[PDB]
Amino acid sequence: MTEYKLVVVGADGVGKSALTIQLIQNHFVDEYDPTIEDSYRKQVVIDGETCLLDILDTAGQEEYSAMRDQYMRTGEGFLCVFAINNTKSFEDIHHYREQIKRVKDSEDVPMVLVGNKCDLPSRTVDTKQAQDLARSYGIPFIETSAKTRQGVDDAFYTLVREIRKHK
Ligand SMILES: Nc1nc2c(ncn2[C@@H]2O[C@H](COP(=O)(O)OP(=O)(O)CP(=O)(O)O)[C@@H](O)[C@H]2O)c(=O)[nH]1
Ligand SMILES: [Mg+2]
Repeated sequence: MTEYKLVVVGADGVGKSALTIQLIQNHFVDEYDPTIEDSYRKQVVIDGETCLLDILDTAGQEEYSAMRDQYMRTGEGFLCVFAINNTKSFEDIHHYREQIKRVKDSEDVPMVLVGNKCDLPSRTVDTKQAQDLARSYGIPFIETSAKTRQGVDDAFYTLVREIRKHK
């Protein structure tokens, strides 16, 4: 069975944990319980192939930034999440991408840019600006909501497809 090592990264509060829990458990977490580091393993069928997804749900709190080196070395693909109502979280994407590129010594690391909380009316990052950033990196971009499940399966499955091409 093919195993995919996915790592979910992004600023504190963007919805990394809510996206992961929505994907796996099909329910939305309203509370804000900051993460240190959680991991999940789930079997799913993607494009007719039974896949084992290893999902690492990382800390957005900068206090845990020293843990990034290990997960960036081990991870095969990265879900780079910002929230569409948090401009700082969008600005922080570039830092996560440079860090990943440095650790893996490559400009071709599987990544997907995710603009989460698309159910909210309080947008501060236009879809076009995020699509332009993703085009500059050569990676896919999808908007998601951990509350409604919009784009959630597509975001994770797209990241798996980005890893799979290299095999
Ligand atoms: N409306 C809405 N709220 C969301 C969405 N995703 C997460 N939230 C809310 O945002 C808050 C933070 O979500 P959480 O999943 O804990 O974020 P995180 O990025 O894991 C936080 P940390 O980096 O500290 O672990 C919570 O109140 C959660 O309900 C979403 O798509 N829509
Ligand atoms: Mg979390």
